[PDB]
Amino acid sequence: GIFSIFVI
Amino acid sequence: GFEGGQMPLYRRLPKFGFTSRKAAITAEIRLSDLAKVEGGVVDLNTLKAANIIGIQIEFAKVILAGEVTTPVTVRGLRVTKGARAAIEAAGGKIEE
Amino acid sequence: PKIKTVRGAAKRFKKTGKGGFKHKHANLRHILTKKATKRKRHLRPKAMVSKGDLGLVIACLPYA
Amino acid sequence: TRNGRDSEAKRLGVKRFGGESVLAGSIIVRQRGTKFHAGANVGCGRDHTLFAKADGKVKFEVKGPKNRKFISIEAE
Amino acid sequence: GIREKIKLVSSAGTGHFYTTTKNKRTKPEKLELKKFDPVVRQHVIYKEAKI
RNA sequence: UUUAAUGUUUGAUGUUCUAACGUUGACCCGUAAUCCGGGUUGCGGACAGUGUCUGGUGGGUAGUUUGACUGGGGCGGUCUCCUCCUAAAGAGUAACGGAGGAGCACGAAGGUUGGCUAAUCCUGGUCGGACAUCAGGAGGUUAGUGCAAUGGCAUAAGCCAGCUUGACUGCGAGCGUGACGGCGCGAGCAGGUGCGAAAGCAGGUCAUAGUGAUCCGGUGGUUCUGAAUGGAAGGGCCAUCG
RNA sequence: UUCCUUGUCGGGUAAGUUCCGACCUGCACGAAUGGCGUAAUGAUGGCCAGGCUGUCUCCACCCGAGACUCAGUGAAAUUGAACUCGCUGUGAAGAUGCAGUGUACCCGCGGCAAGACGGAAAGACCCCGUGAACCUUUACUAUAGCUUGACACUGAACAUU
RNA sequence: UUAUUAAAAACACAGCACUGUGCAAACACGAAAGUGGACGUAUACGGUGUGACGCCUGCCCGGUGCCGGAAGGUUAAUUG
RNA sequence: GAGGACCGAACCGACUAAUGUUGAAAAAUUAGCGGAUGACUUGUGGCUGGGGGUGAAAGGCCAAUCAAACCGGGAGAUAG
RNA sequence: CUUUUGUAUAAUGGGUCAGCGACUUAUAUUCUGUAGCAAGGUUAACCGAAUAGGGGAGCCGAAGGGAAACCGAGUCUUAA
Ligand SMILES: CC[C@H]1OC(=O)[C@H](C)[C@@H](O[C@@H]2C[C@@](C)(OC)[C@@H](O)[C@H](C)O2)[C@H](C)[C@@H](O[C@@H]2O[C@H](C)C[C@H](N(C)C)[C@H]2O)[C@@](C)(O)C[C@@H](C)C(=O)[C@H](C)[C@@H](O)[C@@]1(C)O
Ligand SMILES: [Mg+2]
Ligand SMILES: [Mg+2]
Ligand SMILES: [Mg+2]
Ligand SMILES: [Mg+2]
Ligand SMILES: [Mg+2]
Ligand SMILES: [Mg+2]
Ligand SMILES: [Mg+2]
Ligand SMILES: [Mg+2]
Ligand SMILES: [Mg+2]
Ligand SMILES: [Mg+2]
Ligand SMILES: [Mg+2]
Ligand SMILES: [Mg+2]
Ligand SMILES: [Mg+2]
Ligand SMILES: [Mg+2]
Ligand SMILES: [Mg+2]
Ligand SMILES: [Mg+2]
Ligand SMILES: [Mg+2]
Ligand SMILES: [Mg+2]
Ligand SMILES: [Mg+2]
Ligand SMILES: [Mg+2]
Ligand SMILES: [Mg+2]
Ligand SMILES: [Mg+2]
Ligand SMILES: [Mg+2]
Ligand SMILES: [Mg+2]
Ligand SMILES: [Mg+2]
Ligand SMILES: [Mg+2]
Ligand SMILES: [Mg+2]
Ligand SMILES: [Mg+2]
Ligand SMILES: [Mg+2]
Ligand SMILES: [Mg+2]
Ligand SMILES: [Mg+2]
Ligand SMILES: [Mg+2]
Ligand SMILES: [Mg+2]
Ligand SMILES: [Mg+2]
Ligand SMILES: [Mg+2]
Ligand SMILES: [Mg+2]
Ligand SMILES: [Mg+2]
Ligand SMILES: [Mg+2]
Ligand SMILES: [Mg+2]
Ligand SMILES: [Mg+2]
Ligand SMILES: [Mg+2]
Ligand SMILES: [Mg+2]
Ligand SMILES: [Mg+2]
Ligand SMILES: [Mg+2]
Ligand SMILES: [Mg+2]
Ligand SMILES: [Mg+2]
Ligand SMILES: [Mg+2]
Ligand SMILES: [Mg+2]
Ligand SMILES: [Mg+2]
Ligand SMILES: [Mg+2]
Ligand SMILES: [Mg+2]
Ligand SMILES: [Mg+2]
Ligand SMILES: [Mg+2]
Ligand SMILES: [Mg+2]
Ligand SMILES: [Mg+2]
Ligand SMILES: [Mg+2]
Ligand SMILES: [Mg+2]
Ligand SMILES: [Mg+2]
Ligand SMILES: [Mg+2]
Ligand SMILES: [Mg+2]
Ligand SMILES: [Mg+2]
Repeated sequence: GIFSIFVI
Repeated sequence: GFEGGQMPLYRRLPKFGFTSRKAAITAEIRLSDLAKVEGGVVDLNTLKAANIIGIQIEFAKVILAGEVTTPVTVRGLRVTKGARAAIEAAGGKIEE
Repeated sequence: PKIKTVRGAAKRFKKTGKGGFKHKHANLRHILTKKATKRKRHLRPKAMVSKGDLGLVIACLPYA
Repeated sequence: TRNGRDSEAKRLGVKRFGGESVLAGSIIVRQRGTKFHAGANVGCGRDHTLFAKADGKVKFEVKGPKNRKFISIEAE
Repeated sequence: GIREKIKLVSSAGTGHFYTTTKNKRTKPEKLELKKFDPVVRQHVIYKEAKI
């Protein structure tokens, strides 16, 4: 999973 | 010796002294050892042959510890002041 | 194997007749000029190791 | 932001109270000035510490024309 | 800061010395005191030298 | 001190030379071969190049470091020591709680003997005035203390002068304060001193800040050790410096 | 590229924080890590109009493949155990399970997703570790390479100082 | 061009410029022998930057780099 | 009868939307889309190797693995 | 169950059953218990028809003080 796409 | 990162006790404190090489080749004899030789004469080689001192020992001293009952001649050893009196009180004699 | 002596502790402690250890006092190496003479005089003889630190010395000296 | 400093506590005060039996050389009071003064058999150190010079009991008293507090030692 | 260490050498034969500090600038003359020499056990004049 | 001189050691730069060495110039042979080797010639030539030592440059490459506290972390502050409050009338007692200082000075600003007494104000008085020096009176420490704050100080610890080096060496009953390392107070002894007629007082300074363990070394001294023996080097011990 | 800012004025619209033209107060453009123009090109960014339409007002009906039922074969993620309602309060601070109280006959089938802080992957953000990797530099220390001289392979003669 | 979330304004490009390089070339891969550059020879070859074309490209050499200079100051191995 | 010319099949690509997302498929189908005589495209063999390659440059690609491939050893690394 | 100041917690972990799965071993050192011997105690390698017997090389203990030379029931400090 490419978790860094989640906008923080 | 680890104390949490504080300088430990064997390293905050200074070193002192030196080791003498002459102290390792010197022994002390008690009055109880003078009756454990054979012959009645006590020099360095009779004390070595009775397994009283070691083989590398080159100097010895008779000190006032225990008691001696027999006449004993001492040859080539050092004697303390009280042990000279105690060897002579038992009929012995001390020569260097 | 044998236990190895902490060799730097064997250069700073000597065992006495009843099993305690003696050591040389600190604070007597340099800036001696600014110190008082009574203070430097009392630092000259050897002292004994306190009770709380004795076990740490015993850990360093298994063959003493 | 500007403060934050303090010194270490000096453990001053009275070490031996009235009626306590002390040995010669015992420290009775630590003080800054002479809040207490030296009486009979009581010395005064260089930082005004009052100590015993004999064995006996500590005695406190107010003496003199200025009503000052004195510390003495009465031999037992 | 400004105050420089010196030492006072015994004028007897001994090597014994005391150490002290001295302001070099306001007092340029050499310090000289009679102090106890512990080797000969007398009071001898002592004189200033370098540390 | 200079010059010039004969015999004489090099050191350098320059100019020639060939015989080391180069030749990715030509020709021949091995040889059916633009490798290579030998040979014959030209060009260079003690240069260039390589080895050991050495100075520079060297993120081209490599191994690593780049603190903590913190009303999240960062940015900002702070980090040891001294005094006062918080601190609840013994000691101790936290906060990025409220407020200020230190990292010295002084052979006199230390010891002793003798002596002495302050601020401020009014009043009279040459320049002199709101404030100098002088006389008197009020007053009672509201002054002073080498530098912060507190506690002290008249028997003065404040001010003045004569003489001086105790701002001594070896020790120290007994106490205080620290987890420790350590730090502090101390009468009294031994030796030798200063002041005073004498009793006495003196081991720095009114007290409390003015500081840094160990290692590694440096410098003097010593009745210690000295790897066959006599020395020496090095080590130790004492004093002291970074 | 402009923070203040939707700067101000004109155009286009019934109405324009975008667009186009212009001004100059350029927080903080600018000349080959180019300045300013530019026909032609672009599955390039923005804006306007005509055609056209189910994008929409506002959806209706139809045709097919599933979903549904009958027969055959037959998975999966998950899962402490379950006799597994609501509301107000309490409570490791957002309750199916606790307190009070109200409602509730037993068991399926087709649907929908409000909750089970649903499932999935030991949070990528953030902090910590005296953790890692790789990258930078006038951080520290080294070093390859490049460069300096000395001696060696390296000799003959003659000048000047 | 980011095989598998980015096709672009990013990359390349013809053109321009500066810089090095005289041939056993500079440079690169190789402890080295060699090889590519090149069976090329400055109208050529490597590196750097900009980016068809048009009008153009102003001032600064104080700092860092680079090119040149050698009087002087300082300075290693070596000698002693 | 020129062209990194034009429209457009094969051939090579991958811009948009729907779908699928325990897929028909560990990157695809459908309908539209770009190039299509060239810096094209493709079969067969060969060469370049891990701090190394190759890169019209995305830290891309090197067997569904890449800011340092995979396999075996050091090795039971070390883990406050 | 774990972790915490604190868990019904909507914090962690476990679908269930069976089997396997985590404080060992060597050598040194100190304290304790027990046994042998006692101002003494005990051997290593090795030899040995071999758990016997020999082997006392060594180790610890009965004496400390000092940096040390050295002195010694004392010794060091100091001129004392
Ligand atoms: C197709 C099939 C795949 O599913 C997806 O790709 C979907 C479409 C992702 O998209 C999403 C889409 C996008 C918008 O998220 C919706 C983005 O936020 C994330 C990163 O990827 C999901 C859902 C992500 O979820 C979210 O990941 C976040 C880190 C936290 C978030 N939640 C815990 C808070 C969580 O739900 C997270 C990484 O992919 C899922 C991890 C566990 C996977 O590996 C998933 C299951 C894959 O295996 C799956 C089979 O391949
Ligand atoms: Mg010393
Ligand atoms: Mg070299
Ligand atoms: Mg690096
Ligand atoms: Mg921190
Ligand atoms: Mg903050
Ligand atoms: Mg402290
Ligand atoms: Mg109190
Ligand atoms: Mg004074
Ligand atoms: Mg003071
Ligand atoms: Mg010798
Ligand atoms: Mg308008
Ligand atoms: Mg405009
Ligand atoms: Mg610009
Ligand atoms: Mg320009
Ligand atoms: Mg320019
Ligand atoms: Mg242009
Ligand atoms: Mg356009
Ligand atoms: Mg419109
Ligand atoms: Mg069905
Ligand atoms: Mg069925
Ligand atoms: Mg409810
Ligand atoms: Mg509720
Ligand atoms: Mg229940
Ligand atoms: Mg209920
Ligand atoms: Mg649904
Ligand atoms: Mg539940
Ligand atoms: Mg969830
Ligand atoms: Mg939900
Ligand atoms: Mg986690
Ligand atoms: Mg560096
Ligand atoms: Mg992609
Ligand atoms: Mg492609
Ligand atoms: Mg896309
Ligand atoms: Mg795409
Ligand atoms: Mg495109
Ligand atoms: Mg180039
Ligand atoms: Mg460009
Ligand atoms: Mg130059
Ligand atoms: Mg074409
Ligand atoms: Mg076409
Ligand atoms: Mg497509
Ligand atoms: Mg298609
Ligand atoms: Mg097409
Ligand atoms: Mg990048
Ligand atoms: Mg690469
Ligand atoms: Mg791949
Ligand atoms: Mg690596
Ligand atoms: Mg492991
Ligand atoms: Mg290992
Ligand atoms: Mg658990
Ligand atoms: Mg646990
Ligand atoms: Mg928790
Ligand atoms: Mg607990
Ligand atoms: Mg908690
Ligand atoms: Mg509970
Ligand atoms: Mg639970
Ligand atoms: Mg959770
Ligand atoms: Mg679970
Ligand atoms: Mg189970
Ligand atoms: Mg036996
Ligand atoms: Mg004694």
